[PDB]
Amino acid sequence: HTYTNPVLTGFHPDPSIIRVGEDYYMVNSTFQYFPAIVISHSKDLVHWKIIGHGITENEGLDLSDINDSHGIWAPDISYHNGTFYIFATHRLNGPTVINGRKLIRRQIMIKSSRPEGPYSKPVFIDEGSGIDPSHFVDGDGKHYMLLSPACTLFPLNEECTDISGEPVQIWEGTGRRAPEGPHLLKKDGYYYAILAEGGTGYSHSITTARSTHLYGPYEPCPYNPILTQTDPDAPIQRAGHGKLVETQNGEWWAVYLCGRPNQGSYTTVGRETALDPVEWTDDGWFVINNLKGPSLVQRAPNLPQVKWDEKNFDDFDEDTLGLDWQFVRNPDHSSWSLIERPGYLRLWTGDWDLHDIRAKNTVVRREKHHLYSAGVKLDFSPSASGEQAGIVCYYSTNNYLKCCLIYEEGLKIKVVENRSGCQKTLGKKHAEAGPLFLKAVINKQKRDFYYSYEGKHWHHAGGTEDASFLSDEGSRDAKGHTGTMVGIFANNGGSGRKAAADFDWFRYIAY
Amino acid sequence: HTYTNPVLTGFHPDPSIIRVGEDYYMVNSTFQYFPAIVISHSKDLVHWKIIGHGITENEGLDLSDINDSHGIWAPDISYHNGTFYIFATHRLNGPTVINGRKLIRRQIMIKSSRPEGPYSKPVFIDEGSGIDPSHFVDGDGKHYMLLSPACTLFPLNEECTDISGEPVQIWEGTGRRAPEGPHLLKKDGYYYAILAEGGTGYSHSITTARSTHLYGPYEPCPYNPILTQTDPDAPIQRAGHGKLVETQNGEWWAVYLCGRPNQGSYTTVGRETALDPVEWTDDGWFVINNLKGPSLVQRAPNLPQVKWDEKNFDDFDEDTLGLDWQFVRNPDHSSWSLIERPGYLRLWTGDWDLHDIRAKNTVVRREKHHLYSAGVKLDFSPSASGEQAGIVCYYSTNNYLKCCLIYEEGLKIKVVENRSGCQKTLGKKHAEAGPLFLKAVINKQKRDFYYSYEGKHWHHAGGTEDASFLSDEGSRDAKGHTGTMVGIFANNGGSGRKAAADFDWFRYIAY
Ligand SMILES: [Ca+2]
Ligand SMILES: [Ca+2]
Repeated sequence: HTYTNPVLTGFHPDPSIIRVGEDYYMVNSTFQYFPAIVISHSKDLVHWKIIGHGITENEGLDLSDINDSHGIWAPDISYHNGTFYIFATHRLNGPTVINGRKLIRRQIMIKSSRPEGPYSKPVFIDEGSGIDPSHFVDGDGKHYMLLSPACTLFPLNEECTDISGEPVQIWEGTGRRAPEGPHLLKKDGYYYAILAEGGTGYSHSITTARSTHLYGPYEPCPYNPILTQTDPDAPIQRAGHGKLVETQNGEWWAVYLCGRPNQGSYTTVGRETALDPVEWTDDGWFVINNLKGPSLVQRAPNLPQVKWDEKNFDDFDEDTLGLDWQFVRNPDHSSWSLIERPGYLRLWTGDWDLHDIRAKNTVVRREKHHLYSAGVKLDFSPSASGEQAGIVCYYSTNNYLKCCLIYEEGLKIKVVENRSGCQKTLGKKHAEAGPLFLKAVINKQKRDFYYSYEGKHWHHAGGTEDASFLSDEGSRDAKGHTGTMVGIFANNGGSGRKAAADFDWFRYIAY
Repeated sequence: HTYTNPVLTGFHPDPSIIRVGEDYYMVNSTFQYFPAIVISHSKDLVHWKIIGHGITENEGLDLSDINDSHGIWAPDISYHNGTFYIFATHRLNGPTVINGRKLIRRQIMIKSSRPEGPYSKPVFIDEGSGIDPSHFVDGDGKHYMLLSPACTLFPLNEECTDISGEPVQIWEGTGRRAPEGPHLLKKDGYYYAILAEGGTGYSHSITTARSTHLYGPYEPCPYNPILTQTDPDAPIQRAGHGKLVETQNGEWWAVYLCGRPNQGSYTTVGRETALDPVEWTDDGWFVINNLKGPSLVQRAPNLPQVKWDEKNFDDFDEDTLGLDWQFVRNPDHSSWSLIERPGYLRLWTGDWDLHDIRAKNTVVRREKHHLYSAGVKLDFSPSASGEQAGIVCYYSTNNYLKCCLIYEEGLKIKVVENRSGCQKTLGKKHAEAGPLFLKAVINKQKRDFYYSYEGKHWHHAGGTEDASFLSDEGSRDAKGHTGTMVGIFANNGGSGRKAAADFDWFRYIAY
């Protein structure tokens, strides 16, 4: 067959991939979202499903105070001698001292005998000089950590628990700001160093070097940049941060991150993971997509195609929270449940609105399309001012768009946008009592909400004609590194009473 | 379970129903659409599927010159002694003479041993004094035809081939304009006459009478009207034109026609078929829904629920045209094919645009939602000015909204509305060559079109913020008796060349 990029749509930055046997595994940055480090599985490199996460509170890292687009980012997954290694960076809210150590970020090492975990408790490697750690072992079994700026090589104990001395930069890069995303690869004696250069913005690219020996000297590639988007009209932009993988059939493919401009320079869905083949030259270099840049349509890998259960309808009947959901920061396990009313996902109304960092139990899944629908059946009965629950299209504390059943001098269905820190009520209609149907209709940059009492007749509650603020660039946040999510929420305002909001099902329709 | 009205959504006026054993069959008017008289099947009175039609050109009636909302309307289906009888009215374009007979409409009688046909060739009964013919047999096996005004009883030969004399009005009605849709029913000695009164507009209602003897006198019902919509804010309006049916379990239900106002007094989808129970009183009358009017949510019939293959995706792989499609008037079998490229529905570009009555091979299915998506993959290569093919949201020759790939100084994707006879180009964008993806996005009264080259990245071609003209009332046609359809088309303009437009699939998504 053929496939269309990106293969893993939705909020999926900083891809990293390994092949073990017939299986392929991917990790993506998650920032303030919990659980941390989303782990995905594929058999054909085209169709991916989420299979778990790296840090799941059993190994207790806490994000309840982490700022937007801070926290766990840029993971690398690797496999050596029956152990899966995930190295990642925890970006701090700001300068923080840990052992006479002015640090703004820390490296994390978790490991497990299985790709989906449970991984070990995060071991910190407090080397705050760079970002995008990647794991590399050499033919002699010595473990190394690559960090930015460019390729700085860190030896590791066996162990991978701490640096065993001497940092050294094996490749400086070409030029261009933010030489990062370092990756090494040993192929036929040579050591291939991979970089991301130009910044994660629209000048993003992939540049590589090569050396006979691990510690250099490395010569630049004559095809640099081996991957970039030079066509500003192409629907896929900001291509970079790649990693190579070789299939069981001898093919070579590269996953990388990319953005889909949504009617302008707005990556509403966030950075996604794209796919493209790797072709080897006769002078010992590799190139992505024959230097043609990101492909829109592409010959699919020579692997048996395996498509997954999308799980776009969640009836909340299984005892386990489905792996496509994410919590904004750590859950409040006292105020959410799938067991207090089986068949329903119960959210007790928290004490904080979505614009606060302390809001809890916002449950959201990724938007994978610019044209989609999101629906919910809700059993909710707000009794006092401020008590509310419903659907939200969420980017960050300063940028969301919510629709909720609320008590505000009687039952009301209310549409509220938070646009770059500015709250505005887009609509408010009288609400009758009883189970309620809410539908979020997303049409490119136009997004509206509809309420219903039987799922058959819909009424417009309110909407916006400009949802550009639900994007990386439109959010105007100091760091727009995530992506817009759609999901459910509940808070009291307001009146610190625990009112139960029972969501019978969630429904996602790409139309 | 429960169900929500209308049960048979989309263009389905003048319902008529019979039970035979465990099966239930419905017929609806089709006007200028071919084939004529859409026959539907249900096992639970809630879920219906189209199983065929009454007049399929093998019994040759021709609609190529019939005007909008003229032609075959108001069918009645009945079952006596192993024969299914469909009586219907053919409304003519205007006064026409047939045997020294100034007639504007004619009654039609077809019959078959099977509900889906093939039925006999239409036998005309040229009694142009009324509308809405219904078939009634008495305990003595004598066949009768009921016609408007009100209940006028016509005896029939055995035979049902012609009136056997003496017309007589058994019930005059109550009052209110257009007393029509006559129906008789014999239940415990009594003869129950059913009427539709108030006009098919918003004063529509169901009124009944009763007599000890077939020819009267009939006494009015003290609960009249037994069914109407008096709440102008209810999402279901214009309720009337009903018929009764009794289940195998002894329950009684009534199907009737109704409209769904779509943000105002606009029945965009056309009149549909609704369902509601019938309750019997102790003074020998029956009432629909306990005189509570059309129900939004209702207890479902005491029948095993059987839901059908929706067939919302048509890959055009089967050799037979799916029964959910309709032709605007008679097909041009020389210029359409499922066999000239199997897997594709081929439409050769006709010589006439959709605004002409002579346009042929417009293939459309019913809109069943105010929020839906309609997509098409198209292989088309227009070479000269005017050659075009794509998606159309179609109501009538004066009211449609089309989106097509067209040659107009190069390949262009064009959006054109016909609004009450006024053509306007809503958008025009340069088109690249090759297979094309078109998507019609319908959001209440806002409707837009998107084109794509790989199905992954969509671009806005054009749209309207006011599609009220795609309705019965908004169309401003002298008769708005149908409903908006979505489908495919192709014409040369234009340059009378047969350019092949190959539609690989059609996709309907209620979001
Ligand atoms: Ca459930
Ligand atoms: Ca096909």
